[PDB]
Amino acid sequence: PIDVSKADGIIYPQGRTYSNITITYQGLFPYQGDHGDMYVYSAGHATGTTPQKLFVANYSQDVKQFANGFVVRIGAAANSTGTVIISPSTSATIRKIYPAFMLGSSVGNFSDGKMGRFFNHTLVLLPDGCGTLLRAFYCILEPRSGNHCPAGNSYTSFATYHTPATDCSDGNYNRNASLNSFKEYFNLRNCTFMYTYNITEDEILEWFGITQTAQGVHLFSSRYVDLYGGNMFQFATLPVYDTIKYYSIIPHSIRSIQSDRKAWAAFYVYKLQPLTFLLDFSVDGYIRRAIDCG
Amino acid sequence: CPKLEFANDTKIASQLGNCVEYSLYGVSGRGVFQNCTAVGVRQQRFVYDAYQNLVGYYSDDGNYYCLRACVSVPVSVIYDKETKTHATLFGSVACEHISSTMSQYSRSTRSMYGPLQTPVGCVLGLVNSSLFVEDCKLPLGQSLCALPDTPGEMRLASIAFNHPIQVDQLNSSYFKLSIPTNFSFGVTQEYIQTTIQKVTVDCKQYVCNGFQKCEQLLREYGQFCS
Amino acid sequence: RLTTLNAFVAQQLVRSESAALSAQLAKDKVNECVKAQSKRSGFCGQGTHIVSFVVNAPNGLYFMHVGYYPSNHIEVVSAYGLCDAANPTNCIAPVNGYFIKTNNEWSYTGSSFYAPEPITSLNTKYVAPQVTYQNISTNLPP
Amino acid sequence: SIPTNFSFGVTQEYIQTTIQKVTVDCKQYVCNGFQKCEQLLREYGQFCSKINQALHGANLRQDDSVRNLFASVKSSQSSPIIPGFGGDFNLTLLEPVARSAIEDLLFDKVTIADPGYMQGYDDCMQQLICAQYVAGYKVLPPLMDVNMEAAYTSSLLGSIAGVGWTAGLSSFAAIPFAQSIFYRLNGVGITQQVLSENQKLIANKFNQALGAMQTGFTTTNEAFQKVQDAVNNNAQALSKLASELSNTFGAISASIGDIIQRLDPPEQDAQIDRLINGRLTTLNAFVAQQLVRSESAALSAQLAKDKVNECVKAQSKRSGFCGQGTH
Amino acid sequence: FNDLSQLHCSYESFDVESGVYSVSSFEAKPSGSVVEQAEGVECDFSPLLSGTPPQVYNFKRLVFTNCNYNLTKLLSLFSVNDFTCSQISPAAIASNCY
Ligand SMILES: *[C@@H]1O[C@H](CO)[C@@H](O[C@@H]2O[C@H](CO)[C@@H](O[C@@H]3O[C@H](CO)[C@@H](O)[C@H](O[C@H]4O[C@H](CO)[C@@H](O)[C@H](O)[C@@H]4O)[C@@H]3O)[C@H](O)[C@H]2NC(C)=O)[C@H](O)[C@H]1NC(C)=O
Ligand SMILES: *[C@@H]1O[C@H](CO)[C@@H](O[C@@H]2O[C@H](CO)[C@@H](O)[C@H](O)[C@H]2NC(C)=O)[C@H](O)[C@H]1NC(C)=O
Ligand SMILES: *[C@@H]1O[C@H](CO)[C@@H](O)[C@H](O)[C@H]1NC(C)=O
Ligand SMILES: *[C@@H]1O[C@H](CO)[C@@H](O)[C@H](O)[C@H]1NC(C)=O
Ligand SMILES: *[C@@H]1O[C@H](CO)[C@@H](O)[C@H](O)[C@H]1NC(C)=O
Ligand SMILES: *[C@@H]1O[C@H](CO)[C@@H](O)[C@H](O)[C@H]1NC(C)=O
Ligand SMILES: *[C@@H]1O[C@H](CO)[C@@H](O)[C@H](O)[C@H]1NC(C)=O
Ligand SMILES: *[C@@H]1O[C@H](CO)[C@@H](O)[C@H](O)[C@H]1NC(C)=O
Ligand SMILES: *[C@@H]1O[C@H](CO)[C@@H](O)[C@H](O)[C@H]1NC(C)=O
Ligand SMILES: *[C@@H]1O[C@H](CO)[C@@H](O)[C@H](O)[C@H]1NC(C)=O
Repeated sequence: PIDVSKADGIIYPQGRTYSNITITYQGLFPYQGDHGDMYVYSAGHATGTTPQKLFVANYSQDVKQFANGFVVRIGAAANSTGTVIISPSTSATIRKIYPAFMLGSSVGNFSDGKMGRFFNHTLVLLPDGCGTLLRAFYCILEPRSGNHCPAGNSYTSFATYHTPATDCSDGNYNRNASLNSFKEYFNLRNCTFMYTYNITEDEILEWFGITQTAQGVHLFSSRYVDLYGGNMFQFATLPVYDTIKYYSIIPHSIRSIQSDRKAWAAFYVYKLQPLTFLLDFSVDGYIRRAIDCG
Repeated sequence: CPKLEFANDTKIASQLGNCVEYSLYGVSGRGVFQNCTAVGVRQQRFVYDAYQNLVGYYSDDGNYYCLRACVSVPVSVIYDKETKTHATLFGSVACEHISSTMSQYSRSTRSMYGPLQTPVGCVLGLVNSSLFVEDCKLPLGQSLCALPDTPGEMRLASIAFNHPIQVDQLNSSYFKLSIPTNFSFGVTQEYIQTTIQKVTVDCKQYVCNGFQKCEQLLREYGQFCS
Repeated sequence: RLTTLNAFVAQQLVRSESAALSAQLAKDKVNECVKAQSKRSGFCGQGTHIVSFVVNAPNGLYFMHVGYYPSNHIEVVSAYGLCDAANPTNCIAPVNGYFIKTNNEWSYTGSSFYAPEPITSLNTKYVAPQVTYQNISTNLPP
Repeated sequence: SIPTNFSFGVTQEYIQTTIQKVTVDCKQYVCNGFQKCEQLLREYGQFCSKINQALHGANLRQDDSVRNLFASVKSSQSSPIIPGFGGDFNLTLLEPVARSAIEDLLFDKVTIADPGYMQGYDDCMQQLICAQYVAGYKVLPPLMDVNMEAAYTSSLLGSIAGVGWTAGLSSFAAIPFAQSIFYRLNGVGITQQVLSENQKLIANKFNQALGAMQTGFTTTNEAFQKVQDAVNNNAQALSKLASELSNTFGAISASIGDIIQRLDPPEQDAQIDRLINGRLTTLNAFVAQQLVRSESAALSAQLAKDKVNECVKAQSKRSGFCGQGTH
Repeated sequence: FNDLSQLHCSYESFDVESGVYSVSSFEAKPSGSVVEQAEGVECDFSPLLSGTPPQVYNFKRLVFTNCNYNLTKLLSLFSVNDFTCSQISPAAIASNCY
């Protein structure tokens, strides 16, 4: 659970730093001691060296209100050995993962009738290159209508697969093969942009922030400056036209062969809403202590 | 921001030490920029206080600075009746300032030389004088007071202290005793205010003066005056 | 008009409370040092208060206090107690006065004026022998 | 029922005899030297004059009370300060080494905030009261020197050693302090004998109590808490004016220069009018608040004068007037 | 006129009471000004003049953040029949920074 006494994942003020002082701040926060919407990814089926049928959940049939944006804790399970989801007896080294998010306002049912088919013009963020690139866009998705394809027969869900024996080698990256993997299930039309972002790799805990405001969609990351702490600073302000109202996760698995499977981290999702906090900025300007009101 | 013909003497290093007007691309104001060790978030570039007053700024060169204001001195006056004797005082300041850097309206002439330093700051219109007054009427603060002559500048005397008659701390069994050898009657006139002038007031004659539409309009308030 | 009325009412209730408490003060001051002599230091007159007189005033009571105010204080030789050489137990102490080695011998004066006078029984009291007293033999006081 | 053992209680009391004198210009805080602001300030006008008259009269009454008390508490004749005073009584806190040691251990431990009485402008040129136009008002320097209140307390220290043997302010009788203490103990109902064989014992108990009140300068003293309360009351009073510049009372901003920078004259007239109405009401409340503080301080000054006359310049017989128990 | 002018105006009298009175203090003149901050490239306005202005229920926004502007190149070539500005002065809109 999130703790404000421990000062976990509180977004910084947008442009107004302080020093060594406390101040009230009305803004977008989560509550105290929230359970959240923690999920976790896993690898698909495999026998020996065989990339088999996938192994995912029913997230695509599920949807939640976008509300006031939210945050994601990334890397809370790394640095240690933990259980394997597809093989519960087996436990492997936990490697952190970075999930892909699709968001919009108009949702329908899939071709098999299951609810979740987003309509018209929607935004997808997708990390690629074994966690290096951050390709994001706000364009027109289209489901594929073939076998095991979202508009076609024998279809349950969709996922972006990860081939680690090829993708996670030194360099390489297969020209963002997870975007191809999504493109193995979908395609893209009437596209406003295809935005490219870089990041480094680590085994240190981190956060990510999403919100919507009338000027645009604010994207917050602490990887830019506060690697060793963690509190949310803007790097991106996406030029959106309207205000979104639905979010969902694109499911994602790994084409990891069974002989060399790897455990993965459980990322946490916490909604945000307007509340009021008190902030205790130290001399450094870093957030090390805050306190709730509600 | 619009297109701007950028000036060479608009860098912070270009105008160090003299308080000027910052226009940081929509963040405007005036004050004095001083060299400071780096405090707070570098990337925010703007820091305020609990009273939401901007305190410091990370300049683009890589040097951090602080600011308070274009502070100048408070100004006060002393004046004596029946001897047209006036003087000006500036609080807690070095005698830096002459008639140059002004605002509001003009000043008053004087017939001298200009300044004099005092513990409360600077004074125009006085001069040193080694006399000591216990019963000053117009004390200029701390321990200084101006005595007009019994007509030009006044006498900047210090406030005298009524140091009492010190007595000798004899330690033997004998004692040095103070004793009055003359006396007087003092007629101290005191007064205590006991009861103020008892007053009443009508509602309607006071508020309304006997006008009929007013008379219906009064009752909506009504009971307040009751 | 009613806001001015409310402010006037508030001000006059403040003035009335002040008037009541100050009237209690004036009643007290005409009680202590007027109908008697309040020995407390400077309640109604500086120094020691001696007498007072009371007159009216169109919104209060006006007081005149005649008080003692001394001057030309000099320094003299004084002590606490005298105890006999044969009888060190029997000692005397002044009552509202002082034993003064006069510049005419020990003598008595009051505590308010340089008024030397020959010491007798009436202005002193028999007291216990404390240490740091004076112990005369050539002319014992009565 | 009789007492058989005893001690000395160092009761700590404080009287806020005089609030800090504050002087503010209406024109600077309300207006900050803006021309159209000064033009609009004309109609309300005499509100400034009433505020200035009220604050000046309150300050004058405070100074008159100060003058009356200090002339009143002025011993007409006293004694200087020497080491070895008290002799046996270790009274090192009492002795002024240009101020008193106990005054230092009080004032320094008081959470104070940067006077800047000569180098305040230089303090702003160095790196609370450096705020002067930011504070918007002038702190009035105190009516005496700090050296002069030290001299007042010095005269008092000389006075109390001698006044407490004879009724009446006519003369002065500055007997060595130990005999004075002994006679004062004889007054409250203690025989001279137990004084005569236990001078060192009562001296040690006195010294221990003085050390305990000396070393007790912490939260355990309610007088320490109350003097900090008075300091914080002054702080809150000044911060009321300080933080109210941020208040727009409904205006789009607080920076009056930005107000005239962005907005046309006919509407900024109404905006500035709202600002100055809020400001003048706050100053009216401030004036009334220090008026209440001033009359409170005047009555407190009178009470302190009575206490220093009665249970300080004498050994009062009032049941616990200023000594918890007997004095 | 002088200090005595406001002193006399503060009491409604030609004959005043003597005394140390606080007077409205003055201000030292500004020493200059500094305009220092990093400025980016101009945000172009050609897409406004490019293509049909859309329907009133389909009006097309143009966001401008961290850019520059020269208003001289556009308003003289607009055949404006109505120029109003709510909550702000219509002339000095090009002046201030936002
Ligand atoms: C997970 O694995 C990572 C390695 O990927 C491992 O990271 C290490 O963490 C420690 C602990 O923070 C780091 O030590 C730091 O060293 C720097 C100087 O280089 C200090 O400034 C750091 O102090 C920070 O933290 C304090 C609170 O602990 C703050 O109060 C202070 O202001 C500083 O912000 C700290 O001492 C170490 O450098 C890294 N190593 C690497 C290679 O990154 C981490 O410990 C593992 N475990 C967990 C639970 O994450
Ligand atoms: C930040 O604020 C704290 C809190 O007041 C300051 O720490 C105090 O410093 C004083 C000065 O010696 C000490 O007496 C207090 O005990 C300290 N309190 C605490 C809680 O640390 C600190 O100095 C301030 N730092 C800066 C850079 O302003
Ligand atoms: C949203 O998507 C639906 C899907 O059919 C479409 O009918 C509708 O026109 C879209 N809305 C907009 C504003 O394009
Ligand atoms: C995509 O853009 C083209 C060209 O502007 C347009 O003709 C077409 O209708 C668009 N398609 C959708 C689904 O908006
Ligand atoms: C400010 O002071 C620091 C500390 O000495 C110094 O390193 C720095 O160069 C100074 N600033 C400038 C602009 O010289
Ligand atoms: C006045 O003169 C005396 C001696 O000449 C000197 O000690 C004192 O500092 C002077 N004071 C001022 C204000 O010049
Ligand atoms: C006391 O002083 C007054 C006036 O100063 C004088 O007339 C009177 O003679 C003096 N008396 C004594 C005893 O000195
Ligand atoms: C002389 O005075 C001392 C001091 O009080 C005393 O102790 C002693 O008893 C006195 N001598 C006589 C004979 O009274
Ligand atoms: C009186 O009490 C105190 C503390 O209770 C103790 O230190 C002291 O010795 C006692 N004195 C006697 C004479 O019993
Ligand atoms: C008196 O008290 C002071 C204060 O701490 C101390 O330094 C000194 O040693 C004490 N002297 C005696 C004789 O008790």
